[PDB]
Amino acid sequence: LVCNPWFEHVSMLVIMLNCVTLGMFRPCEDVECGSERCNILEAFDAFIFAFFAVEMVIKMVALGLDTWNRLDFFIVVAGMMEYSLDGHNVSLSAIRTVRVLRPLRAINRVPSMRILVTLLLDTLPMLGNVLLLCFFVFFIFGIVGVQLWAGLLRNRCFLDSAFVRNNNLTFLRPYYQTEEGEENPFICSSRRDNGMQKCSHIPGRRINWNQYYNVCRSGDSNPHNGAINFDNIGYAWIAIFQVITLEGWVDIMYYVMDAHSFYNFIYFILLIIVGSFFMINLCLVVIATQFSETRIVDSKYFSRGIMMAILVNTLSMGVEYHEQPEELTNALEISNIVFTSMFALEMLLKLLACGPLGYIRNPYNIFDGIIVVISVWEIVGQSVLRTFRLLRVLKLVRFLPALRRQLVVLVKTMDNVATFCTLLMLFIFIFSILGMHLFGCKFSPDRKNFDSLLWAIVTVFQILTQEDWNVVLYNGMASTSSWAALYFVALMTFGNYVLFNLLVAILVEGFQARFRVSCQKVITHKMFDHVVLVFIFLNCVTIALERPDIDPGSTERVFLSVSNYIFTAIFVAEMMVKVVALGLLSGEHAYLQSSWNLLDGLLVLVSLVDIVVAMAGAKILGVLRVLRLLRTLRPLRVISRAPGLKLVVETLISSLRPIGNIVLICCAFFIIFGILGVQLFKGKFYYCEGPDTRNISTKAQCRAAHYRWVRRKYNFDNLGQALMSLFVLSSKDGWVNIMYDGLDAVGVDQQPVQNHNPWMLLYFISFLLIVSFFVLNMFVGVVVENFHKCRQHSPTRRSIHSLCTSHYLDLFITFIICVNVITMSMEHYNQPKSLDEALKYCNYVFTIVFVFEAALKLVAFGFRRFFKDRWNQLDLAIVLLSLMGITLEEIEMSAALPINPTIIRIMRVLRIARVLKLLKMATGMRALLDTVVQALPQVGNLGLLFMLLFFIYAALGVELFGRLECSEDNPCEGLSRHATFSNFGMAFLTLFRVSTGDNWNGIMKDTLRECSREDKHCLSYLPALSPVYFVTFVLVAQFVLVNVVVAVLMKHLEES
Ligand SMILES: CCCCCCCCCCCCCCC(=O)OC[C@H](COP(=O)(O)OCCN)OC(=O)CCCCCCCCCCCCCC
Ligand SMILES: CC(C)CCC[C@@H](C)[C@H]1CC[C@H]2[C@@H]3CC=C4C[C@@H](OC(=O)CCC(=O)O)CC[C@]4(C)[C@H]3CC[C@]12C
Ligand SMILES: CC(C)CCC[C@@H](C)[C@H]1CC[C@H]2[C@@H]3CC=C4C[C@@H](OC(=O)CCC(=O)O)CC[C@]4(C)[C@H]3CC[C@]12C
Ligand SMILES: CC(C)CCC[C@@H](C)[C@H]1CC[C@H]2[C@@H]3CC=C4C[C@@H](OC(=O)CCC(=O)O)CC[C@]4(C)[C@H]3CC[C@]12C
Ligand SMILES: CC(C)CCC[C@@H](C)[C@H]1CC[C@H]2[C@@H]3CC=C4C[C@@H](OC(=O)CCC(=O)O)CC[C@]4(C)[C@H]3CC[C@]12C
Ligand SMILES: CC1(C)C[C@@H](CN2CCC(F)(CNC(=O)c3cc(Cl)cc(Cl)c3)CC2)CCO1
Ligand SMILES: [Ca+2]
Repeated sequence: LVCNPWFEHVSMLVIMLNCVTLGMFRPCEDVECGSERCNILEAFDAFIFAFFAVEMVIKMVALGLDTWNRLDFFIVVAGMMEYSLDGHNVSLSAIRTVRVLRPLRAINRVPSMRILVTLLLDTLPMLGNVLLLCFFVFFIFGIVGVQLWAGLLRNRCFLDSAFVRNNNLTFLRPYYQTEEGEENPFICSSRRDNGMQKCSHIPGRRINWNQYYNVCRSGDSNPHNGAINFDNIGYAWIAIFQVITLEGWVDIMYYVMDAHSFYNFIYFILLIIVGSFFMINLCLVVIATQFSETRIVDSKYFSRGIMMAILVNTLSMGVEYHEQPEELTNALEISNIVFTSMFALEMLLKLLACGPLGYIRNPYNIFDGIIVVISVWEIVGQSVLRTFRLLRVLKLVRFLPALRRQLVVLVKTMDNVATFCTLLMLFIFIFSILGMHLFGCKFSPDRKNFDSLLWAIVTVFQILTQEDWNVVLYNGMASTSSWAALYFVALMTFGNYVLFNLLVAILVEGFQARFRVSCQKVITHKMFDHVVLVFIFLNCVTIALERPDIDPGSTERVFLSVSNYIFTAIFVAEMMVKVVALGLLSGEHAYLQSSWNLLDGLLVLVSLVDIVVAMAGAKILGVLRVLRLLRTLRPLRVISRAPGLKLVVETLISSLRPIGNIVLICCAFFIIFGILGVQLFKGKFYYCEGPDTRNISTKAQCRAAHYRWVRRKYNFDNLGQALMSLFVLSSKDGWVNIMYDGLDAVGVDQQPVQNHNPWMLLYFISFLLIVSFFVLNMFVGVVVENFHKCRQHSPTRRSIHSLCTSHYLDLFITFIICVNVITMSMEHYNQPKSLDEALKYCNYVFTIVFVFEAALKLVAFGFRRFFKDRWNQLDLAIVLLSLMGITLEEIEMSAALPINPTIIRIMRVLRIARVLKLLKMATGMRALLDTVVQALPQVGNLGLLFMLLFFIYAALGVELFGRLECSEDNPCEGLSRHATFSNFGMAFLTLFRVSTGDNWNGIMKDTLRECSREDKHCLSYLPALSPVYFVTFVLVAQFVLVNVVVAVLMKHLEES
């Protein structure tokens, strides 16, 4: 019975059968239970429970009263409750949700999965230190947010009560709401605040009703059907968690910038650094560390000739585009006819030399033979085989030993990744059917729905890639309850911050296992570099003051122009003195013998050319524009003057060498999938734009209805457009909307139809999985190489003294603060007056208790001894600080009111410093933080290079996208009043959003759209420079952040 191993196979067979039974559930066709298909299924479910209820009885009898056995018991008891409770209509369907745990039974049956899970479960206990840091981040930022912005997102511009009453009119809506309704609320700034958006910024009517919306008072709903708000700690954590995932964090920021103050970007800039970057990556570091702790034919010319033939044929395949001329199509087919014949000629020649048996011996020779038959088949069969022509690129593996070796390493990586992938599909499947039960037919139908297994699996994969996962959250919260946020918190936590970081650990562990003399003296002078470095810094200020809105006749413009001449002359002399002392190139130690000196040569050379063009009253405007762009690279001279920056830059360029092959393989997949996308999707990315297009089906009907026939910004018309779209897909920002366009594509001059071809999910989901795999071997490649580099390198006082030294006092304080932590989370918007008094009294008790602690501490140790320890100093600061906060509160109560209310609010917010006491107790957390501190010298310079990169691009963006405008005639999708390149200050903030990758594809869209005919000073080739601007910044920015993570990882490993 139980001894025989085949019994387990029988149990496994039933398990797989139970999984398919769950996957056939239809959310809102089986709830009625009136169909015959449901009737057979429920019987089929009942039969399966009988087996498992039977089996558990046999096993219990055989073995009597193993964690997995306990889980199996829990499923039986829970389902028995569901089964036995039948006949009671009170929450019968709700009890039906526990059956989603049945597939977990498969973990124990598969030995490989059981081992991996067991290893995973033994790594969790050491993640508590990271969890405590998560509590500090959420709790500190969760109360500061509530204290500042509690109830400020309800604000709306209302009509005056006297106005409506006296004039006896009630046709107007009570408060301004744009015609989209509550989906895009207009949040105003209260009179006592200084938010950016005021009720006087309301656009006029388009005699005027809008001008009478001139009262900003609290409304009756928060943004997104109440989902986004800070009215209490519960709703503040939903907002903070969404910011940590870097999805829609700007939208939350803009809401409080419009209502409270522009300087709220400080709150979100710190959160994205402390929480989104360091906290969410310290999880990766801890897991990875802990896992490690647990005759003519053979001629060279012939091979080169064949290699060239394949390469040229591949290039030809990528020259197709929409509206292709007929002659070009004919030429390509003739080219295909020739190339396949050439391979056929090679196919025959090799057969003769080695014979039929000899040719079969070579494995690559077998693959080539498979290609010739299909190539000839296509001609003789004269379109599905056309898509198979892309396989010819695989022939190049024969002649690339470096890539051939690399591909072998990646292929062998699948043996270790196979077990994990099986664990990810089970994880997704359980959450897919769980979602169906909760959000079944409740999303009234949105494309991101849980109405069926196919579209429930896709919506769970989309959430885990963090693309519009908040849009689903709002629908989930509104439909069922605000507590539905727990579904997304668990799905995003166990999936991205546990399972994904386990995959990286699997890979890492697998791999791991006379005048000239004067010049010579002046340049060699110690302070020469620092003197020059000061001039460069002053030159950065001049660059950062440039902006489009500078009036040419103003004094600022002349000042900027004059300084440019001064700095140009200064740096010419500095270059001139160096060359005289060292010589241009003739000498061995000549000036141009080092790249850094060469870099300064070009920067000086372009400056001289700029002067000449400026000297020239001629048609040279185009040249002046290019020069203005290259004059933003001047800050690059800082690297050679700072030894710390020079070393790190040379280190990053070194890290690119080990992963060079993977990059080349990654760039080869972009072209392969880019060419494939063009063939499938060229010319099909057009749609009819208008208020109502349910009738439109073709281009002509769109013109007849006086609507506009437009094209998607990200399409696959040609390999140029296909590569730009694939990069956006790979970045996982806006990747869903490109998928929707592919599914809806119908044909040339045809209106797309929703979910026309669901089979295209394979093209897009496959790309996002393959690319994520490569970009995971780049991170591992950097880590492994770094590890290689690192290895090679009085009686009344005595009782008081006993108490203070005793741990009793410390643990008592930890209890009081934990109570204070609870009390501080009691506050919410519009709390009852009784609560205000109760919380005020609770503050009194804490104040005196802390005061006694300081008094006892002073007596036990003495004034000089007590002040020595830094912890005691921290106590004194808060106790002194706490007294100041309470003192002002009582004066505010008192008749005198000289205290500005901002002071009282700031004091209340700053009283959260009491939580810092607990940091003393958490020895484990402190040691984790010490790891980052030990890594600061390496991470400090990488932060300097991050800011230098920001400065160059922030100043460059202003030059490029400075004059782009947003208007109802030319609407913008990513830019707004908050995200603009108008000046250096705003371009700096916009680039921070781009680095986080929040709707950065929307910003690029706004630069690709054609300018208005009437508008002037519009750069004709801007759509060509924009993709280069955003691609290079995204890749350069992400490479630096990866190295910061590797730097901390190494310090952790070498400390344990
Ligand atoms: C340490 C934190 C780390 C994880 C944080 C991740 C995000 C957690 C979000 C989960 C909680 C979701 C509930 C949010 C909430 O407050 O709303 C519930 C309720 C409103 O929903 P009704 O459908 O009842 O609407 C009633 C309309 N009149 O809000 C309330 O009115 C009070 C709910 C309790 C307040 C929150 C206290 C507990 C803390 C949050 C719970 C999650 C803990 C996360 C570990
Ligand atoms: C460690 C902490 C998180 C646990 C203990 C804190 C709770 C006891 C606090 C946190 C937030 C408080 C809530 C914040 C807001 C509200 C809504 C308020 O008004 C409503 O019920 C209307 C809600 C709506 O309209 O959305 C009633 C009190 C209540 C439930 C508060 C009751 C006390 C709560 C649950
Ligand atoms: C990268 C390797 C593997 C293959 C080489 C790719 C090229 C064949 C691609 C890259 C850029 C592509 C071009 C990008 C843009 C255009 C413009 C497009 O429209 C026009 O010619 C504009 C006409 C006008 O403006 O009046 C026609 C296709 C073409 C030439 C594309 C043809 C195919 C090109 C040359
Ligand atoms: C180390 C480097 C980066 C130098 C330090 C940065 C400064 C040069 C930046 C940061 C803040 C910037 C300022 C932020 C805000 C404004 C207002 C803004 O004014 C307008 O565009 C006009 C407004 C109006 O007319 O109402 C743009 C210029 C200015 C002074 C910016 C000029 C450049 C400043 C001083
Ligand atoms: C291989 C992976 C890592 C991506 C690398 C970056 C690409 C996404 C970039 C590099 C060059 C870019 C192309 C450079 C120039 C053009 C021409 C541009 O068309 C025009 O010039 C029309 C505007 C005009 O009239 O000036 C359309 C975008 C495109 C194909 C760009 C698309 C995005 C490209 C392929
Ligand atoms: C390795 C890197 C370059 C990426 C960084 C990972 N980092 C945090 C988790 C994150 F990947 C979210 N996870 C997904 O998006 C995801 C995507 C796929 Cl295809 C499947 C699934 Cl299950 C999840 C976002 C970025 C970690 C250190 O640096
Ligand atoms: Ca996004």
